[PDB]
Amino acid sequence: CRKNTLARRKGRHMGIGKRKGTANARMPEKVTWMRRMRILRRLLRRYRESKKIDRHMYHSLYLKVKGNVFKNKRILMEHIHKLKADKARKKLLADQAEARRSKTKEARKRREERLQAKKE
Amino acid sequence: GRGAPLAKVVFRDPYRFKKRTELFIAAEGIHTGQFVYCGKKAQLNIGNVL
Amino acid sequence: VQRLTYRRRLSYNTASNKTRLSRTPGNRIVYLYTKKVGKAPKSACGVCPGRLRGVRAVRPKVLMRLSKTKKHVSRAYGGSMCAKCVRDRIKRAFLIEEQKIVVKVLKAQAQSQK
Amino acid sequence: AKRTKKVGIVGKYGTRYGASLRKMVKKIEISQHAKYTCSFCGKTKMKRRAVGIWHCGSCMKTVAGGAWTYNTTSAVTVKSAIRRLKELKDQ
Amino acid sequence: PRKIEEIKDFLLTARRKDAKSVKIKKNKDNVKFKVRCSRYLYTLVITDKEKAEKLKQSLPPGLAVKELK
RNA sequence: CCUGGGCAGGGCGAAGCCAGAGGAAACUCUGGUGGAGGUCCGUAGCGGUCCUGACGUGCAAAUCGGUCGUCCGACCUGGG
RNA sequence: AGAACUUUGAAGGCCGAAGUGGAGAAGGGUUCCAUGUGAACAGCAGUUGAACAUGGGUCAGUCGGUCCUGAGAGAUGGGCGAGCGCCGUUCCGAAGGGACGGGCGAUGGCCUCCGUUGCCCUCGGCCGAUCGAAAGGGAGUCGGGUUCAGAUCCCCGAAUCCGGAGUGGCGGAGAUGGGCGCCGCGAGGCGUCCAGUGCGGUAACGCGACCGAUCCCGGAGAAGCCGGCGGGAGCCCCGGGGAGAGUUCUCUUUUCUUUGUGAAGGGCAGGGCGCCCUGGAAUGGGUUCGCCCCGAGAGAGGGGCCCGUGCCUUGGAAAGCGUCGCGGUUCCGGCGGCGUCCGGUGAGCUCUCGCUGGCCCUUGAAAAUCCGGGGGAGAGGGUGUAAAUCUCGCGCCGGGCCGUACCCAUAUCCGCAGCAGGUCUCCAAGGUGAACAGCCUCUGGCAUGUUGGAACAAUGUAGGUAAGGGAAGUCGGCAAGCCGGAUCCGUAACUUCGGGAUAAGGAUUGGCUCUAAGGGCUGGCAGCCGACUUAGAACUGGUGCGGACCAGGGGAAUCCGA
Ligand SMILES: [Mg+2]
Ligand SMILES: [Mg+2]
Ligand SMILES: [Mg+2]
Ligand SMILES: [Mg+2]
Ligand SMILES: [Mg+2]
Ligand SMILES: [Mg+2]
Ligand SMILES: [Mg+2]
Ligand SMILES: [Mg+2]
Ligand SMILES: [Mg+2]
Ligand SMILES: [Mg+2]
Ligand SMILES: [Mg+2]
Ligand SMILES: [Mg+2]
Ligand SMILES: [Mg+2]
Ligand SMILES: [Mg+2]
Ligand SMILES: [Mg+2]
Ligand SMILES: [Mg+2]
Ligand SMILES: [Mg+2]
Ligand SMILES: [Mg+2]
Ligand SMILES: [Mg+2]
Ligand SMILES: [Mg+2]
Ligand SMILES: [Mg+2]
Ligand SMILES: [Mg+2]
Ligand SMILES: [Mg+2]
Ligand SMILES: [Mg+2]
Ligand SMILES: [Mg+2]
Ligand SMILES: [Mg+2]
Ligand SMILES: [Mg+2]
Ligand SMILES: [Mg+2]
Ligand SMILES: [Mg+2]
Ligand SMILES: [Mg+2]
Ligand SMILES: [Mg+2]
Ligand SMILES: [Mg+2]
Ligand SMILES: [Mg+2]
Ligand SMILES: [Mg+2]
Ligand SMILES: [Mg+2]
Ligand SMILES: [Mg+2]
Ligand SMILES: [Mg+2]
Ligand SMILES: [Mg+2]
Ligand SMILES: [Mg+2]
Ligand SMILES: [Mg+2]
Ligand SMILES: [Mg+2]
Ligand SMILES: [Mg+2]
Ligand SMILES: [Mg+2]
Ligand SMILES: [Mg+2]
Ligand SMILES: [Mg+2]
Ligand SMILES: [Mg+2]
Ligand SMILES: [Mg+2]
Ligand SMILES: [Zn+2]
Repeated sequence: CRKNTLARRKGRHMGIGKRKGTANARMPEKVTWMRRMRILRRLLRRYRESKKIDRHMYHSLYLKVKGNVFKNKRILMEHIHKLKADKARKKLLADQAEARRSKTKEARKRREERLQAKKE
Repeated sequence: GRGAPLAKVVFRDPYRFKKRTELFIAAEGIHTGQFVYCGKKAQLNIGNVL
Repeated sequence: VQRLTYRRRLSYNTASNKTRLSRTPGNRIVYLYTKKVGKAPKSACGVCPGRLRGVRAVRPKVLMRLSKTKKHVSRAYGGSMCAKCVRDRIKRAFLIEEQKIVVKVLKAQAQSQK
Repeated sequence: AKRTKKVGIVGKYGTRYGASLRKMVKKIEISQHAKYTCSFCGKTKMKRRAVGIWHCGSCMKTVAGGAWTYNTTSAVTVKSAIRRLKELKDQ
Repeated sequence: PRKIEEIKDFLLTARRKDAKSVKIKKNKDNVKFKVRCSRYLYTLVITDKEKAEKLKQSLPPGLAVKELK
C-alpha cells in the first residue's frame, strides 16, 4: 500500500485505462471551482488590506474573478500588475497636466494682481 | 385543505379583562397590523365586517 | 475498528435517542447520551424573529435549576421583548397618549368656542 | 448564455404534458417565483408563502394577496369600487 | 468536585464540621489535599513541600488523615 | 388516520446570477456558476418479465438461480 | 470401552464491516449457567446439544412502564329501544367540593406565639369524567472492578434531579447611610430627624441573592422534505519516538498490536448573531459554492450575547493498558520499575451543531409540565435594633410498585420440523475502485449447513468451449453470445424545440523515467512546508493493456397506451 501510494504520488498507475469513473466523479468541477475562486478571491483581500489595490478596482476585479476570465493566481497577479502599470501612467499624465494648468492659473491670477496694483 | 388563507384576528373583550383570539377568513389586501373593525357603524373598508 | 453498541433498549434512531460517542478513562469508546438542544425564548408576536439575548437556552424542566439572573434581563419587559419592542412600544404609547391629549384639548376648545 | 429558447422555467419538467399546458403554466410560474416590490418597506423582498399568502422579508409584514400574483386585477377593481362606495355621498 | 484556591479557604473547610475524610497524595511535582466533607470533594493542590508540611502541622488533629502511599 | 424509521454512487444540466462581444434600440451570441425533476444508469429496499429453467410425494399446501421494472418518490416499512 | 463428527495444538479455507460479527423491539418462556446419564430424542453418531435428571441465575430516585395527550375508544346529563342495550361527547345538564383575603365562635401545643374546625362575603369557562405510545412529549448516573450465569441495578469512587423544614439548621443578600446640637486633641460617643423591598455599564447587557396575590400576556414544549457550505468529534492516512512480537536465502533506521480522561463546576480556544455604540457611502460599496446586504444605515473601528459535545484544570492515575521482574499451595479488585509521547493534512467515511436556499392548489400534531413579563391588592422592623422574602453557598432526611437471564436467528419467533420461506433496528475498518457496487484481507465468528468412504457409466442439474457457414432450426434470435468502464472526436430522421442521445460510427487505455500547471505560512520581492489531480514527451514488453471483477448490442418501421 505504501509503495503504491508513493507511485501515485510520483504520478504512476494513473493512465487513461485505469480510470473507471468520470472526471466529475474523480475531481469534481464544483470543488475545483470552489478552490480556484476562494484562492482568487482571498488574494485580492490580501492585496487590498495590505497595500496593493484600491477600493474601486477591487470590486471590478472581484466581479471579473466571479466571471470565468482569470484562470489562475499567476495570470491574476499579472493582470493586477498590468492595471497598476496602466494606472501609474494615467495618474502621472494627469498630474503633469494638472501641474501645467495650476501654474498657468497661478500666473493668470498673479497678472490680475499686477494689473490691480497698476490700477490702484 | 383550504386555499383561502386564515386570518388570526385578536380582539378585546368589552366585559372582562381578556384578549379574545378569533379566526377570520382573510380578505384580499389585508396585512398584519391593520386595525380590522367590526360592528354596525364601522366605516366601509376592505376587511371591516359590518 | 471497535464497533460500538447501544446502552439502553431503545433500538431505534428516534429523536429521544440523540447520542454521541466519547472515550472512557479505561481506554474504551463508549456511546454516551446527549440531551436535546434547547432554544432561547423569542419575542412576542409581531417583530422580526430572533432569540432573546441573555437567557440560558435549556429545557423548561431545566429552568427550575436556573436562578433569577440567567432567565431574564433587568429591563422592564426583559425576558419577553428583545428591547427593540420596548423602545418602540414606549415611543408608541407616549405619542398616542400625547396625540389623544391634543385631540381632547381640541374638543375642549370646540366646547368653549361652540 | 441563453440555454433554453422556448421552455424557460418549464424545462425542469421536460417533454411531458403538452406544449399548450406548459405555455399556460409558464407565465404563472414566473409570477409565483418572481420577487415583488413591497409597498410597506419599499424593498423587493416579497417571498411567496402558501397560496393566497405573500410575505415581505424585511419588517415581517405578512399580506393576504392573490393565489399566483401579488394583486389580482379583479381585486384592484373591487378595491376601487369599495373606495368609490366609501366616498360616495358618505354612505 | 471543586478546586479550592486559597490555603485559608481550605483550612476553613478543614475547620468546618461534617467532614470525615482528609487525604494526602504526594506527586512528582506537587501535592494534593482532599477533603470529602459531604457529597462534594474539595481539592487544594500546592507545589511546596514545606507548605505541605506546615499545613499538616496546622491540620486539626481531631480528624483522621489518609496518606495515599 | 396518528406516531416513528430508511433510500450507496454517477449522467442529463431548468429558473436565477456573473463576465466578455455585437446593436441606435429591441435584445442577441459566447464562456462560466447554479443544482431543478412524479428525470436517466444503478445498490440496498419493493414487486416479479422471460428461461414457460430447477423443484414439482419439493426447502416450500408458491420456493430457488440467472435474466429483470422501479429506486426522491403516485416510494418502502414498524407500532397504535 | 468405543471417534469421519467431542475438546485442544497446528495447517488450509469461508463469512469480509449492506457479515456466518457485537446488541435490541415483537414473539418464545428457562431455552441462560454448572454438574451427571446417554434406552428416549438430534432423520448415521456421539464422550456432544436447545434431550433427560439435580442445583443455581434476573438486585435501579437518575433504563423503561407508571405522567401527558395524538388518531381513536368511551360512561354520566339527554335521547332511543319490546329488550340485553344502543346513539352521542358537547349536545336539551343546577355537570367547579377549590384557594386567597376579611370577620365571628370553639379546640390544642411551652395558650408568648401559632395550627385547625364551623358560618358568611369575594374570586375562580370545564373546550367537559376516564382511557389511549416499553420508537411521540417527559427533570436527573457516569468511570473502574466483580460471576459458571448480572450490570448505567452489585462493590469502590465521583455527581445530579425531585419533595420536606412547625419552636422557621448555619452563613450571605434585604444591612445598616446622611443631616443636626453637645463632649472628646483625635479615634469615637451621646440625643433627635430622615432614607434604605440591591447595584453597575451611554448602550446590547452583567453579578452570589434581588418582596409578590386574584388576573392577563408571551415563550418553551412544538416540528415537513431535499440541496449546498462551514465548525467540532470518532475512525482512516503520513513522519519521529517508547514497549512487545514476526522475516532475515539476500535486502529492509522494515512490518504488525497499543500509545487514556466519563458525568459534573470553572477558565480559555472555535462557531454563530435579523445584538449595541461611534460613524455616513455614489467614482457605488461589502461578502457567498450559490446568493444575498446597504440611508428602515453598508464598509471600518470598538463592544455585548448564545452554543461551547473542543483543550486545560478538581475528578485523574491511587484506578485502566502495554512490558519486565518478585513472593504467597491457596485466600489477595497481590508487590516493584519504566512508558502510556511529538507533529501535519484531507473533493477522505459516519455522527452532531450552525448559516442559507429550493420545493407546495402537500405548510408539515396536540396535551401534561415549566419559565419570563405587565399589573401593586397586600406584607414587614421602624432605627444604634432587627425583620417581611431569597430563583445564593451550604447542612439533614426520603424517593414506593412493576420488567431486567438468554435467542433476537440458514438451530431458542411464525410456517405441524434444527424447513433455501417471512419478520422492524444502531455500529461499521484496509486495498483496488466514482461507489455501502464486485473481489481479496484485518477485528470478530464458522465447519460447508439433518451423512461419510470408493469409482467417474448412461441420463440429468448448473458452468465453459468448438474448424467453415451465420438464424438456413423453431410459431417466434427461445436460450446463449457480441457492445459494455473512462478520455478525445463526431452524432441523423422526427419533434410539443425540452428531447431523440451513452444516437449511429472511429482512436487511446499496460509498465517505468521525466516535464509543465493547479497552494499555504513568515519579514519591508526573499525564504520554509505538504495535496492528489490534469496535460504532454521519451523508452519498453510476443499489439499486450476496463487484461480478474464491475458492465447499454444497435438501426429502420407498424399497432396500442401520452
Ligand atoms: Mg455543474
Ligand atoms: Mg420515549
Ligand atoms: Mg424517475
Ligand atoms: Mg433512454
Ligand atoms: Mg433499463
Ligand atoms: Mg422469481
Ligand atoms: Mg417453468
Ligand atoms: Mg424429480
Ligand atoms: Mg436491477
Ligand atoms: Mg439490470
Ligand atoms: Mg431508473
Ligand atoms: Mg484466506
Ligand atoms: Mg447502514
Ligand atoms: Mg447482521
Ligand atoms: Mg444451554
Ligand atoms: Mg457427560
Ligand atoms: Mg440419530
Ligand atoms: Mg428440559
Ligand atoms: Mg446508588
Ligand atoms: Mg357509547
Ligand atoms: Mg341515561
Ligand atoms: Mg395514560
Ligand atoms: Mg426517562
Ligand atoms: Mg449478560
Ligand atoms: Mg459503570
Ligand atoms: Mg459536515
Ligand atoms: Mg475534522
Ligand atoms: Mg464537562
Ligand atoms: Mg439482556
Ligand atoms: Mg430458517
Ligand atoms: Mg432469511
Ligand atoms: Mg408448513
Ligand atoms: Mg475502503
Ligand atoms: Mg481511491
Ligand atoms: Mg460435514
Ligand atoms: Mg440448519
Ligand atoms: Mg463454430
Ligand atoms: Mg471458428
Ligand atoms: Mg456475418
Ligand atoms: Mg438473413
Ligand atoms: Mg414462422
Ligand atoms: Mg434473450
Ligand atoms: Mg464467444
Ligand atoms: Mg432516415
Ligand atoms: Mg433512439
Ligand atoms: Mg397509419
Ligand atoms: Mg402506460
Ligand atoms: Zn416589507
